[PDB]
Amino acid sequence: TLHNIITDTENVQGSFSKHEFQAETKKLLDIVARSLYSEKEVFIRELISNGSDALEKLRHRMITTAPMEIHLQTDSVKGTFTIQDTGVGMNKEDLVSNLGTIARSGSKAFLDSSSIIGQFGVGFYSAFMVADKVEVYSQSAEADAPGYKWSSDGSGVFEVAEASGVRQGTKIVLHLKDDCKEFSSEDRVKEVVTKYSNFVSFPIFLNGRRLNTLQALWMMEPKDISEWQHEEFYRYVAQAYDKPRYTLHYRADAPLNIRSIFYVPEMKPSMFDVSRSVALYSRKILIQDILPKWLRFLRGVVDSEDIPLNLSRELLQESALIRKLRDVLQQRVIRFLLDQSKKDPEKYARFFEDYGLFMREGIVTTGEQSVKEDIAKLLRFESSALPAGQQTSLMEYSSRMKAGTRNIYYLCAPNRHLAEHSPYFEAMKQKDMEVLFCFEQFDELTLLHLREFDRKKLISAETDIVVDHYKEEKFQDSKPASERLSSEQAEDLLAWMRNALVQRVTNIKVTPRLDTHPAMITVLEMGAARHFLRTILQPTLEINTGHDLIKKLHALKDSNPELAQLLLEQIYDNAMIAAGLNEDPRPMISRLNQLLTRALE
Amino acid sequence: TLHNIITDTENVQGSFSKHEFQAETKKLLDIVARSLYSEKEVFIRELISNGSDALEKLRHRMITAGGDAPMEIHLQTDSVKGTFTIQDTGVGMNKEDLVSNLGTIARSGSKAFLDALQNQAEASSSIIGQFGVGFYSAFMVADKVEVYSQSAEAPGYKWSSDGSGVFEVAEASGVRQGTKIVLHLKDDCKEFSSEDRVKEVVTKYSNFVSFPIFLNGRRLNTLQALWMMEPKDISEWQHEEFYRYVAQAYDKPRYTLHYRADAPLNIRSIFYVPEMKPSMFDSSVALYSRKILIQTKATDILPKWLRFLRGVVDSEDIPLNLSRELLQESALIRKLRDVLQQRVIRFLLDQSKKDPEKYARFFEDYGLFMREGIVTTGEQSVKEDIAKLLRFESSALPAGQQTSLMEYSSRMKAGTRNIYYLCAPNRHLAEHSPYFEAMKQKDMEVLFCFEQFDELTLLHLREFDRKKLISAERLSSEQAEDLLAWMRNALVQRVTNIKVTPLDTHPAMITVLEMGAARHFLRLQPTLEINTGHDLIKKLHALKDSNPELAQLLLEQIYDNAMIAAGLNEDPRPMISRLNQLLTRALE
Ligand SMILES: Nc1ncnc2c1ncn2[C@@H]1O[C@H](COP(=O)(O)OP(=O)(O)O)[C@@H](O)[C@H]1O
Ligand SMILES: Nc1ncnc2c1ncn2[C@@H]1O[C@H](COP(=O)(O)OP(=O)(O)O)[C@@H](O)[C@H]1O
Repeated sequence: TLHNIITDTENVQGSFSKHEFQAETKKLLDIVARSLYSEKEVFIRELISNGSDALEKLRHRMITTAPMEIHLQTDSVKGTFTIQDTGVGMNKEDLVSNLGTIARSGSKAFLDSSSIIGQFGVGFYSAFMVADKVEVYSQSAEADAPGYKWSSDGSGVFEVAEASGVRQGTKIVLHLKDDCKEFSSEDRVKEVVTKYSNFVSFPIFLNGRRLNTLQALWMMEPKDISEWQHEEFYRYVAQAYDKPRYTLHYRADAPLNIRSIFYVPEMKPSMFDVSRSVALYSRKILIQDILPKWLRFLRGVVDSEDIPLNLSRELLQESALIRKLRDVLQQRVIRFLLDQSKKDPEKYARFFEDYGLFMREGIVTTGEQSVKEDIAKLLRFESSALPAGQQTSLMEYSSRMKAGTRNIYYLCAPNRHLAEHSPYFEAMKQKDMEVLFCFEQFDELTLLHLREFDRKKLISAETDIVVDHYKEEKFQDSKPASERLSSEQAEDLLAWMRNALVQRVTNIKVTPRLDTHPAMITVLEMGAARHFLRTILQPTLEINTGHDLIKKLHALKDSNPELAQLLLEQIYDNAMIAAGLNEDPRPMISRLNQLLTRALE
Repeated sequence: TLHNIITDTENVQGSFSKHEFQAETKKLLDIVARSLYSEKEVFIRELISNGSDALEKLRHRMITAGGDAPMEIHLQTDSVKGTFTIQDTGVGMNKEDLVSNLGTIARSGSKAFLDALQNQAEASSSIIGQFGVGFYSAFMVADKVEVYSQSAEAPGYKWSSDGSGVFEVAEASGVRQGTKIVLHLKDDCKEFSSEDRVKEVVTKYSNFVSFPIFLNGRRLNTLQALWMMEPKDISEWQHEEFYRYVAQAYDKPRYTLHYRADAPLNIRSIFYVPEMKPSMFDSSVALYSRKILIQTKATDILPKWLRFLRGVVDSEDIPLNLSRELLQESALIRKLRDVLQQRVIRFLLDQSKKDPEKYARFFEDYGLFMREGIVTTGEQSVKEDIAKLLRFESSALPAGQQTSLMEYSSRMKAGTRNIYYLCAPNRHLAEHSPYFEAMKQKDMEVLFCFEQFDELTLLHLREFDRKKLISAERLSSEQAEDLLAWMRNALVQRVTNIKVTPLDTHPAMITVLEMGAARHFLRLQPTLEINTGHDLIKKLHALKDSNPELAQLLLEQIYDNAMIAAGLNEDPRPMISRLNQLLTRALE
């Protein structure tokens, strides 16, 4: 039933020769020269980092004064790019060993702490991506020491000749290939520097003008950072013009090394961009997610020494590692935002109004219940048990629940007045249960997807009203029996209503649970029905036979049957609208206007 | 104010010593084994590609040599010994080729094979190898690697290594024709001795390899690379299944474009538009090369506004990064993106002609991508290309039915200059804008733009057909004034202007002077026009002194009813309790 050819059959005959791996060096030069990096411009990053390492080796050994800097020059007329550092330089033996041997890194034999970038022994060859000729002039300290010129066309061979007039350090001239002349442009070179080499530890000069390198804030001690320094750094990393309303400066060492800053912009998010975020670093140079999708409103920077880098310094090398980093950051950001709620609830209300949509998206799109509930801790509602305007949370609702209660009741309505006076809340007031009031458009969807919180099932007031019909409906009316239609009158009214609304409602019943309102529409899965109307069901019309409008309808059906029918139709429509289950309300206006005149004689 | 230290001061004195570039072979094995790829699992992709190439070389030998011999790649896991084994029945390797091909970094037997083929030999486009390093990915995951190989000529051989500097070679019996590679997995890579883990990697990268792949005796890669076949020989059901696979979807493609071409690059591609519609509560076009996955999410081959497309792009000659997971920057790849943009745009315009019904549903669903594209590009010729897909409503024909900018440019007074538009919430608010009647005197036809972001789409557009887009932004004589003057006093906050106009069935309506101030009343300056013949307004005139409580309930309702008729209030829940009062008081 199976097809296999792999069998343990092989056996060694006789002896074995030992061999050493070799290398096809001409082809290796070519691989590094056109196949290693996806973007040609990174030769600038590679040569600058070598210059920084040379300056580090000099700074380290001179403890044990001279200037320590990196100079760039563009000559568009001669088509050349030049970088010179004032670092340790190289002697002749160093030039042929380090530049001559691919994968040889002097900067790795240097130990035996943390400023060095070099390791792979290949970065220098990236110049041959953009140059058909490379000259190096280098001068060691002290040491012997003559000056040397190293020269190569990049494919095969190089030459080393003694030289005079070589300044302490190293100068590299690239005679640019004809299709790489952009790198003889000052603006072009400047933009590559600030992209990749913007936090280098030594001054960089481009054509005699010093460049505005920055401090790597994320690596520094958090209360050595003023608010003003965060405003400026935020504007740089977010390329923004405003300022951050929150700043989270997050360092960790276990389980992962993490050095990170996150900002929430003062600006409200663009709605065009929400439907249309953080830079990743190591050793202060860039890597080409890190955050769950719902936290993409965050700006800032993340740096982690546990992210291994591929040879090219643009791929990150362990995806499960990245899910772990993502999950650590997500929990830390949730903890931060909860803390902001405690510190300053009014400012958090503003933040929740501007960014809450991201919390809702996060809850709806996660599959992990514990993650859903963690994000849900950020949500804010009002409550029937609190004064109007006062914001509360799911956890505060949980803590007020009596020892016996098993469910969290909520009511979705456009504003505080409507929830407080909803027919659905009037029905719930008969019970002894707090009711969360939720005013935002996608609140109900969110709670439906959340489903439970702290092992307590979420139940909307509308749903709960229907489930009571199938329990011991032990509810008493708000007006005494004198003030309601008699049973004979109700049943006569209901039989008339069923005939007049025959192809619209599944059933029509009297309810003891309304006071202000004449009627309500009920649907077991009310929240799902509201959402499904996102461009016919089994709705029940429940009537308050103590309401003056219902009592009048019962009279109109015999005193003016046609006026009663227009009125019945409008009561149904009003209840549908109150239920949030109404289609386009415009065609109702004619009947209402026709009803209004007829009612007003 | 300058400070530059770069000066022409060096002069060569002495002679040249000429040297050859070399390589530090041990550290290079470490790099090419561990620091190349973004995932350890790629070693399976690499060894399967090598096996495929071995099989392709054997098939090519048999055109002239005509040997036989099943052509298969077999994988075997062993979770007790912690090993992963791959065996192919291809050309194998004699002792010379083992030492040369395995023993030398960057040495590629398959590249030399390719370089010696006739131009149009079928194997020229199927051989994956190139860089000479892929095999070393085994040492990412393996403490020890053993290769048993038998060539198709004349003795079997065993190549062995721990990855550090050196390897051994010995004669071996009894090796089957071809090559068997045994990986002794590192402890922290034991997962690749799990059958289910290996299956995941095979399907991820190697699902379309041209030769049957078996795992522990059972066949895997059952999918065929539709994008390589003749567009005619593919039926609609095959596209539906391939779409569902490649997009990880459960619906159907509403549109299918199967595009093949040969310059600027060899391209074999299928693009699909889903039938279902995106929501904020939530793949991409994959890039392939020679039937191997390069990127599940192809980055730079399509403009970002075409990211709603799903499907596959395969190129035999696209310049690949050493990792085989990225493209090198390339004028050819920039030119391909421009080519694909034009091709897709043309396919969509054709669909609009073949089926305006279908295309209208499509624009409703995906027009945000067309608008985003016109906004975010910086080339005017492209903006007018994407704009050919835009649809709007127009004054010149009724609701629901749509027209293109080319259709508008068609019907214009002989020698008309500008294209005229008005971005508004809806048709009713547009037909009553103080700025619409003015242009109903000049250039009669004006485009009505109800959609979100229509405004900045046309502003960022700025010029289509080299023509400029530009916006623009009964009852007695005076017993009506008695009622009209009484009205502002009871609505001092909301409306400001309350006129009187001839409406028929409606007592009042709402009009707005600027759709900019009305479009974000919906996230106000309303005018309340009134017909004095309506029986609710002659009624309102009466009760204001009769039943003044009833007369304001009636007033709020006429206002709210008018706001609903104008689409400025679409959720009337706040009125309902009051309306119920009005109704209860009107009925006595
Ligand atoms: N500007 C420089 N000044 C001094 N030494 C340098 C310079 N650039 C390169 N080197 C030496 O040459 C070596 C080879 O560099 P490279 O091939 O780029 O690999 P890596 O940067 O990983 O060391 C470096 O390790 C360093 O020892
Ligand atoms: N399974 C195999 N059967 C026969 N030859 C192989 C096999 N695997 C590798 N080779 C040979 O060894 C060479 C080196 O393989 P590799 O280092 O992966 O580089 P590439 O595939 O880019 O050539 C290949 O070109 C091919 O000649």
